[PDB]
Amino acid sequence: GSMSVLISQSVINYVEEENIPALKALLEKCKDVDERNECGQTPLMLAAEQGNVEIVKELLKNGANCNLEDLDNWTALISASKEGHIHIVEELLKSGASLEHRDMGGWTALMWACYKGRTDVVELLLSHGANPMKFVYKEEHPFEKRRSEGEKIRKKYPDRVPVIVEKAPKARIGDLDKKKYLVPSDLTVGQFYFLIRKRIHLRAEDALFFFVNNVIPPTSATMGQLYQEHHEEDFFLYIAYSDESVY
Repeated sequence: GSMSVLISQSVINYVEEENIPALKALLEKCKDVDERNECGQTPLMLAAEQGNVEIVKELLKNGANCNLEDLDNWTALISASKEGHIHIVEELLKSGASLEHRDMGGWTALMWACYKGRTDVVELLLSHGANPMKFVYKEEHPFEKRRSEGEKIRKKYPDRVPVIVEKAPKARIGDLDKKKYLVPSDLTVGQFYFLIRKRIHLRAEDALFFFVNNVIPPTSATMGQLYQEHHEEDFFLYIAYSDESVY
């Protein structure tokens, strides 16, 4: 690692200088194109803000993982979307960049594009399906690891849907011993409320709220319907639970 930051920086220098031949020559000698600078940023993330699509294409061609995040949970897609680099955004989406990843502030790439008035980027992101608290499971496992697990679960147990359930930040309620659930698609949201309440060992007077994508799901919906509406791109459905203290 004594050299890792230096090699990362030399890559970033050729990105910033937009020196494609020197960049390609160095990348043919790097054992990891995603080696991070001293702030945990990958060359792809810096190229995404720079705005040269050919640099981005070369990095992706050499194996750059567009779903990596820095210490602010920022991604290449959020950088390109904030700066309005429409062709970079398109290349990242083609490589499988997650649309709904949020930065440390809770903002997605679409929210950044709207904030900055990036008209074409907004249309592109919506065209690819962008939807118009941080889960420990999401924060502590890289996106593509989670996506492989979710795809495995969808293949092996097609009658059921995978759900991650976690307690909302600083809620006056007991904790769950297990966070991973696999439930029949025709189980209703109400039945799932009851299952989670039983696992937390609550009294009938103790309130329990569910939140998915910051909204309360109707109890008459099935978990399969909720999943089809709300599942993330790692193929997990994420539900936060709390008592009234979160209000």
